[PDB]
Amino acid sequence: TYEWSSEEEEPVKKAGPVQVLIVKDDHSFELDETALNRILLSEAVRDKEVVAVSVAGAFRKGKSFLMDFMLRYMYNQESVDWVGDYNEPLTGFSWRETTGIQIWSEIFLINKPDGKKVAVLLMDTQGTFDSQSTLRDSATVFALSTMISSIQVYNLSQNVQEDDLQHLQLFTEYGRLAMEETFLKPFQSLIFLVRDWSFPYEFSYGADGGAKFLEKRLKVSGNQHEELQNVRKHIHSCFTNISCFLLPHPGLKVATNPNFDGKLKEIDDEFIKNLKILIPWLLSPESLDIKEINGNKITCRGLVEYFKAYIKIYQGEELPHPKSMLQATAEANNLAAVATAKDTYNKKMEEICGGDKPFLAPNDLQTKHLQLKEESVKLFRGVKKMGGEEFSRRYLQQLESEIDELYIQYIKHNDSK
Ligand SMILES: Nc1nc2c(ncn2[C@@H]2O[C@H](COP(=O)(O)OP(=O)(O)O)[C@@H](O)[C@H]2O)c(=O)[nH]1
Ligand SMILES: [Mg+2]
Repeated sequence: TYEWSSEEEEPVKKAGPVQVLIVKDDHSFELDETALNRILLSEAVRDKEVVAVSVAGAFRKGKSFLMDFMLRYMYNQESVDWVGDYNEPLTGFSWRETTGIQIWSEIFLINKPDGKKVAVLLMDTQGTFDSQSTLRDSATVFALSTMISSIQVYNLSQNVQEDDLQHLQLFTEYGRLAMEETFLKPFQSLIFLVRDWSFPYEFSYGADGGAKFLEKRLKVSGNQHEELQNVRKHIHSCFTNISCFLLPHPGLKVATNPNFDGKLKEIDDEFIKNLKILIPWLLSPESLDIKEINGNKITCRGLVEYFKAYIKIYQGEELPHPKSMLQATAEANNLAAVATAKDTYNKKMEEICGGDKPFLAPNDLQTKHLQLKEESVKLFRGVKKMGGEEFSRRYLQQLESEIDELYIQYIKHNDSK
């Protein structure tokens, strides 16, 4: 979908959400690999370390409203009035579904304070999120988004309830297994966003009140027991960062109205004030947490391998075993190393004999190929990979065989000139 600009005196492609995880009507789960590759394997982002921002929680609790303002920020980080004009209707940016995961088609490229340009990915994860519902659709889409995310924004209404915390059991024992095998915490940031907070006199709006409130909800106490003692004891060994932000109610007009579409000044003022703090608190350059596993920052190319590894175990009749989750993580970590190594081979061959570049003598083509293949083998060998050397051996063999396939296609192409 293109659209006219005249700001650029030109047509421009229209960014929008893209369905990547799909819960079908028979309750089967499909990953749209094609759609995912189109977004994450493009030349501008493929090699960039990725920040995967997920917003997840129950239907109809303001996830798409909040992501509208996330888009406002990401598109106007330079301006200090990124939020828009108050006597203006909320123009410009809109997300809006069924159970699944959508991603914003445009990957944002941001400079971290130290100067590294990273890629920011935005995800919206929806389901019923009712723990008494007897079907696993919402749990699996929530587990998957969390496994993919480096910032998971858990969007809740009014409180953190025991049943909200029970969903974190999906990653409890995995996080310990992962912990014990990599000697590092498996996840980066978890954020409890409490909407419609009504008790600012007890815990103030925003991050500081949020911290104290969460600390008191997360107390272990034998009145919970029932493995919510457990989840509370283990959540910190899963996540590098855990925090909580309390947000006022937006006012009647916003609540009672699907797509309220009015002047920003009609929204409740305290809510707008805290929303303007929330978004940069989540998404500013210093705040962006790069996806990371086994001490390796993950790229847009690499992240695709985590998508593919996880869908394998989240499909089927039931949720996966915790050891299967860890197996899937180790498999993606090795395949990400394969993709990186294969990529640098591919780019360097492309420079030597792709395009209209002149014919190459076959012996010289071969000698250049062997040198580049061996460089990528050493590159792959040097990556700190999960699973141990026997586990990784089969992935080295896959890299060698995929590089060979590339070389054959270059021979074929070089034979046409
Ligand atoms: N009570 C309440 N309603 C909200 C909030 N933010 C947005 N809404 C409204 O709730 C309705 C559904 O919101 P939506 O973003 O589509 O929810 P989603 O299904 O989680 O994405 C819309 O009319 C919004 O205007 C909030 O913080 N609190
Ligand atoms: Mg939504």
